Amino acid sequence: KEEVVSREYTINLHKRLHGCTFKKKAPTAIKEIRKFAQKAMGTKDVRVDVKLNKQIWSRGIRSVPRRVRVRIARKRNDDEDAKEELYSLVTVAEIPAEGLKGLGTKIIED
Amino acid sequence: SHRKFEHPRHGSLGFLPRKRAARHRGKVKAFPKDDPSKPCKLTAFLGYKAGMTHIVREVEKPGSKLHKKETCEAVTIVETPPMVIVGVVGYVKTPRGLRCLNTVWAQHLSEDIKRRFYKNWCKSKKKAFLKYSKKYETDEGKKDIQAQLEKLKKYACVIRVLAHTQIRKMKGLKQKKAHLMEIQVNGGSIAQKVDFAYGFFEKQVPVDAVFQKDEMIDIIGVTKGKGYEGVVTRWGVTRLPRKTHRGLRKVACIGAWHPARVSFTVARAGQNGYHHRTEMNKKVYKLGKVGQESHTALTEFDRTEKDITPIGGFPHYGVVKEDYLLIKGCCVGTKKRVVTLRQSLLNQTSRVALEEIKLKFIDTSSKFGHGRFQTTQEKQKFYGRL
RNA sequence: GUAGUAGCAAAUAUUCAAAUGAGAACUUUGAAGGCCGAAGAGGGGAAAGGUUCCAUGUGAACGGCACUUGCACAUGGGUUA
RNA sequence: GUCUCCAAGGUGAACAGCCUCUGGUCGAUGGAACAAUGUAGGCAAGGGAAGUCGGCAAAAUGGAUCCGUAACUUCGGGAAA
RNA sequence: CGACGGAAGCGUCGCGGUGACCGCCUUGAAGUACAAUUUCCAUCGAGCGGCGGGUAGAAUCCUUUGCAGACGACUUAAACGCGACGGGGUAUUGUAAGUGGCAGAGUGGCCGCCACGAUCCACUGAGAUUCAGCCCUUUGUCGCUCCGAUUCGU
Ligand SMILES: [K+]
Ligand SMILES: [K+]
Ligand SMILES: [K+]
Ligand SMILES: [K+]
Ligand SMILES: [K+]
Ligand SMILES: [K+]
Ligand SMILES: [K+]
Ligand SMILES: [K+]
Ligand SMILES: [K+]
Ligand SMILES: [Mg+2]
Ligand SMILES: [Mg+2]
Ligand SMILES: [Mg+2]
Ligand SMILES: [Mg+2]
Ligand SMILES: [Mg+2]
Ligand SMILES: [Mg+2]
Ligand SMILES: [Mg+2]
Ligand SMILES: [Mg+2]
Ligand SMILES: [Mg+2]
Ligand SMILES: [Mg+2]
Ligand SMILES: [Mg+2]
Ligand SMILES: [Mg+2]
Ligand SMILES: [Mg+2]
Ligand SMILES: [Mg+2]
Ligand SMILES: [Mg+2]
Ligand SMILES: [Mg+2]
Ligand SMILES: [Mg+2]
Ligand SMILES: [Mg+2]
Ligand SMILES: [Mg+2]
Ligand SMILES: [Mg+2]
Ligand SMILES: [Mg+2]
Ligand SMILES: [Mg+2]
Ligand SMILES: [Mg+2]
Ligand SMILES: [Mg+2]
Ligand SMILES: [Mg+2]
Ligand SMILES: [Mg+2]
Ligand SMILES: [Mg+2]
Ligand SMILES: [Mg+2]
Repeated sequence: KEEVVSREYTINLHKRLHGCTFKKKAPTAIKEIRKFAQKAMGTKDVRVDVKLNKQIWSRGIRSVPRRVRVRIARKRNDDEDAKEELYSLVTVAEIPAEGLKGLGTKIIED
Repeated sequence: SHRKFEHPRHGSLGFLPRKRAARHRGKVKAFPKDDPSKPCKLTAFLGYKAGMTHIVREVEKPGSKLHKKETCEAVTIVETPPMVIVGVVGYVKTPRGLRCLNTVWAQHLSEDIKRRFYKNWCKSKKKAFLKYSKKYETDEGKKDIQAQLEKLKKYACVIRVLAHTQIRKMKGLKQKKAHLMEIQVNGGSIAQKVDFAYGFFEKQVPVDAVFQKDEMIDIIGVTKGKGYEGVVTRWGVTRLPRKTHRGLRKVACIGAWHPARVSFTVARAGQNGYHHRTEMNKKVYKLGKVGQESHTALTEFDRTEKDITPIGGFPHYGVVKEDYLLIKGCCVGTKKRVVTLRQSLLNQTSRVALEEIKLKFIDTSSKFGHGRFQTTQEKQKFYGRL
């Protein structure tokens, strides 16, 4: 519909990382988030903000958060002969006072 | 030299090869012997394995330790919604066995059955049986259809109906492509069989028309798959000593020097599970008809108002809402696997076969844990409505 | 022929962003998560080696994957009683 | 395989093991799956060596405080009996 | 065309149409010089150029599913349902954090007040987790509904 769009998602990392090896759990979370953005935005080029990477690794390589609230912003790449026209940037999102209860997908305005 | 000590061989050579079955739906290898003096009746039915539970009943077995006592025995729930007849096929007896003479289909076929004829239904143009269905729309075409039926009445010796399940009615299966099979018609003359089959075109046949309560049936299906497996698990050979170099889950000697070949009777690692099996003498404890008290888990002794489905649903299956059969013991295959029910080929005369079942209690607690509540209302009342 | 087969598996572990480049899982910077845990995977020296030291650059070969990399190759510099 | 010098904090009898600071480092080719067999590490109802040439392997015991400690003895021990 | 034939019927029979043979008549054969396969049949298969009629699809790869699985393979799904959240059901553990307490062995200051205190009680069968191969599902939120590729013919 619109190439430039931003939304907030709650990714259930617990079920995606179920039964994963400890030494690859947090690294696998990065891959799962990258795959999640591709399906939700249809852009192969996905960039993970360093703050989100810090949150994923906050509790070490084993204990990844069960659920994470993230903002995915699809935007146009303006570099000479970019491999892809668009790319997705995944960053951390604020959690309301009530937490992740009753919180669905939300579209962020301009 | 002779083996030092004698024990029976491991495994059965009558179930070889232990390969993956070439089918997913259970095939009826043999139908019950036909008795012309009896009315026309179907001999088989398709169902889906929903899950297991246990029941309690008071045994009536004179001379037994359990006489007038209560016994708890496992049962399997098979959801058996009515099947739809969509065609008839006749066979002629020849010196080379039965040969298919002709196949006559119904004018209207559901989308679910038409999916069985495609590998990608959505991408196709859905042309199946479109031209065939047109000849039902013309007088000359109708005469041809009737002529084919008369041809079966004259030459056919075995008549089978084409029936498919209404798989859409069980949303838990997550499948829209129905299962089709040939069900033989026993009883009456050949003409009656054709008239019996043609009369059911596009109509539904309930499970009660095939089976009933307290009778012995055979269950056919494909066992649970387990992939590549070693000899110890696959064949049951004993493990080797702890100090065995290069492993102990093996057969030590796979053959003598002569014959200078490995025989087919030696246990070898390979495919385990997903094998076609035909199990006999499964008693029907209960037949649940939708819209009747028989569909619920009520008993003459337990008046609690509850359904057959345990609270939380049947694991990996869902909620049973259609007709179902309560069968003693265990059933082949995983949850949701289609199973074939067949009438017994033997004459049931044993006391166990003729025993009249009377259930006292049917357990409906959650099977996803150590369930202690038979109903959701009971659980809510326990926690002050929680 | 065997054969693109046997095989690459000890010493806990990598991840994100950006820069550079024809080319980056392997170079550099930053951030994070781990390890050696002072009888060290830290800081020196004696034997032994002999330029492997330092800077810049690099077609191939070599570093049993790869490399923009270097204890490799090329040019120059460097050891003061 | 190869001589030697310097040696922080916590726990503790302890340059034991385990964790940390200074300093060093993520160097061991990577990716995807989670079959058999294997290697390494575990656990297990009831029985408890029936296994096996043989208790092989594993399990059990384990620190400290108080009590108590036999035969035998070269009078010292045995004894952490 | 009609009837019959189902053991592999693919043939038989009847009627009608049509050709040949036969019947009658006419005409020819050689110098193909003394033999040189007596080429000409039906069994399908066809390959082509034309003249008519007829027909207007699938499979596989990519994706998805876990009733399957070493890899292949297999069972599912692909304009409406699916997918991502969330809610409910179900289950595991055993009562969260915060706040308050005239609960608490006691102890230190001040003139009952203040401070320290493991633990305890109330809110609280609470909180956390719950398909990753559990069940139901818009009360509610959001997205996607198909760019393609490889082949296959009596
Ligand atoms: K022998
Ligand atoms: K068994
Ligand atoms: K054994
Ligand atoms: K030296
Ligand atoms: K000097
Ligand atoms: K293994
Ligand atoms: K023994
Ligand atoms: K609390
Ligand atoms: K409580
Ligand atoms: Mg013998
Ligand atoms: Mg047979
Ligand atoms: Mg399996
Ligand atoms: Mg040995
Ligand atoms: Mg269970
Ligand atoms: Mg190899
Ligand atoms: Mg090796
Ligand atoms: Mg590897
Ligand atoms: Mg290693
Ligand atoms: Mg590395
Ligand atoms: Mg260590
Ligand atoms: Mg450490
Ligand atoms: Mg020292
Ligand atoms: Mg190399
Ligand atoms: Mg250097
Ligand atoms: Mg050099
Ligand atoms: Mg101390
Ligand atoms: Mg120490
Ligand atoms: Mg035991
Ligand atoms: Mg025990
Ligand atoms: Mg004992
Ligand atoms: Mg013995
Ligand atoms: Mg013995
Ligand atoms: Mg002995
Ligand atoms: Mg030992
Ligand atoms: Mg002694
Ligand atoms: Mg939920
Ligand atoms: Mg699923």
